[PDB]
Amino acid sequence: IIGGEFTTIENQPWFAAIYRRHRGGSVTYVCGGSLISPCWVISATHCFIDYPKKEDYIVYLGRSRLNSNTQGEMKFEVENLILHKDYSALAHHNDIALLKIRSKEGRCAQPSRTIQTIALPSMYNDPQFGTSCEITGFGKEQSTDYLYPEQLKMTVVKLISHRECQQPHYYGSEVTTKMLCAADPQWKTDSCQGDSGGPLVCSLQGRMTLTGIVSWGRGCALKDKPGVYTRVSHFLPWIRSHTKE
Amino acid sequence: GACSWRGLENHAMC
Repeated sequence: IIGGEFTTIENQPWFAAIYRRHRGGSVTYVCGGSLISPCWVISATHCFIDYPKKEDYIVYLGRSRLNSNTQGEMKFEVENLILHKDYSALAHHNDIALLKIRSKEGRCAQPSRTIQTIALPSMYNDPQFGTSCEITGFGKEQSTDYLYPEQLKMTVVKLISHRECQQPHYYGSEVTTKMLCAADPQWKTDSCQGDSGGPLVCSLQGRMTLTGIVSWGRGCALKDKPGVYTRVSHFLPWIRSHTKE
Repeated sequence: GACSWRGLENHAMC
């Protein structure tokens, strides 16, 4: 997250931190995700496409820090890694993935002060352009940074119309109706590398809702180059069927 | 480069 503010998991308790174990034993951060039911985390396909083996991954819930334990956190193996069959690839189409989570003890997520689910939107129901939404992740704080922040961050961006995002000087044909663009009016805050898979959350008629999933963008916090998010309200049947797997 | 952008995390070429 470029700009914005440091936060803790109490302020985004559906946030899932996803890591990959390497040959040799080392573990690295991959992407964010969102807990949508006790056994299911939703994320982005692009995070996993090069290493689609479920055994490689570790998922944490209730975690506020990248490389240290947070009191009350839970650790999970990935029981099933489901990628969207129509994925294509910088402007990724159908960039959505599901992770079924199971602990070494064979259990799913147990809700607590630091672990909660996020509601899915109603079908084809999105907030109007100009609406403020929040994004959360452990991604870079500056485009030129080598390291990820150690502490979770969040910021606020505003929804951009498909009409505006389709302009040549924005993204042109790269952005489809199954995607949502969001940015800061001064381009001063944005998601960045390592924020992929994480939640874009808007209040849709009073309730917090998973509007989008961090997917792609050209650079970070650059003029005329918004963040692009998978439009969750356009994938409800896909989510519905695959969460029975 | 592209390997430093959203969309290319956990990629073989990066």
